[PDB]
Amino acid sequence: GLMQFTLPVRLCKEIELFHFDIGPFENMWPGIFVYMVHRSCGTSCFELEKLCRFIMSVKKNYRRVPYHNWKHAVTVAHCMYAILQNNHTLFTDLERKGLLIACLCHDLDHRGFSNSYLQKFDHPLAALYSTSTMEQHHFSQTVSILQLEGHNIFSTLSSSEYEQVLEIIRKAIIATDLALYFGNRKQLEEMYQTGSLNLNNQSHRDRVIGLMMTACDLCSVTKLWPVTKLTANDIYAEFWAEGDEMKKLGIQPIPMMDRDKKDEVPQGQLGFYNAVAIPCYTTLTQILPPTEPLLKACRDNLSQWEKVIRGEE
Ligand SMILES: Cn1c(=O)n(C)c2cc(NC(=O)CN(c3cccc4ccccc34)S(C)(=O)=O)ccc21
Ligand SMILES: [Mg+2]
Ligand SMILES: [Zn+2]
Repeated sequence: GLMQFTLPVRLCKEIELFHFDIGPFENMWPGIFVYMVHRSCGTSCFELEKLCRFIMSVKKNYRRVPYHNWKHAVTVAHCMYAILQNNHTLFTDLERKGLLIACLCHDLDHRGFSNSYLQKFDHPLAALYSTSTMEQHHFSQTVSILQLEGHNIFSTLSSSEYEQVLEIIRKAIIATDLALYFGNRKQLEEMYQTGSLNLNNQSHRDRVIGLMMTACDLCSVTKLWPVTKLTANDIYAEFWAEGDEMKKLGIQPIPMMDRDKKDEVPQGQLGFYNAVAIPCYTTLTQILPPTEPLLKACRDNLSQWEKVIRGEE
């Protein structure tokens, strides 16, 4: 009950900032996550013993892929931690509990391939789930781990509170399917501009939580340039392997995934920043003004990719 997690001074200060990097020491990431739950939620949200057993079963079920790994899970949870702490009074007790868990679990048992590669491979998961294939799998794995003995971190909630939080987690994890992001942000745009955005409309909250999840999931584009640049190598290492596996099926992959077209990467980044990331953090900053540092950092990194193209690095 009286057992706080405390971090070293540099981490204690830097963890509050959006651009915080969780660092290369794997063994500190569980402590970082717990620290965040305790300040985001309270020392009493979760029985520590159950939380710790949950965190380690979740860690065990992330695979050793270059990008979609345990480190990505904790990075995405940290961004959500920053958004929740800069928007203290906007979110329910259940939402604060559910969203940090949703983020930690959002890519459970990812294999480093897109939904598209499962569909063309004809992977069994693509028969079981026709859309948001990996994301429905991630939620399924979350429910599995919650049902291991000693792993029910929500055991003290009522029957209806438990169903509310598992429903927040399901919507939150489905929303990380970027195919769904485009329409979700367009609707949030229209709603904000016509002035119909109402945070007491559950269907509006759902949409706003969906955009937060896209924002946290993409948060590698909002780090200081050297973090963003080095993470892009991990991302492209998965993409090029997928490209390779497409060619193995007799399918020319999109250039973003073709390792023979590495030259085209910097222009592809611009595309991605302009088509996906900037629109995402723009709309998020309109709905949640204190999340502006994410937009500013995203713009700084767009400018750094422009410099890569212009030969200036
Ligand atoms: C930090 N960071 C970064 O620098 N890049 C390039 C990043 C890409 C993603 N994530 C995807 O690029 C996902 N994909 C998509 C791309 C475009 C439209 C899609 C539309 C629908 C679905 C999927 C789309 S993909 C190629 O097909 O796997 C996440 C983080 C990134
Ligand atoms: Mg995912
Ligand atoms: Zn992810």
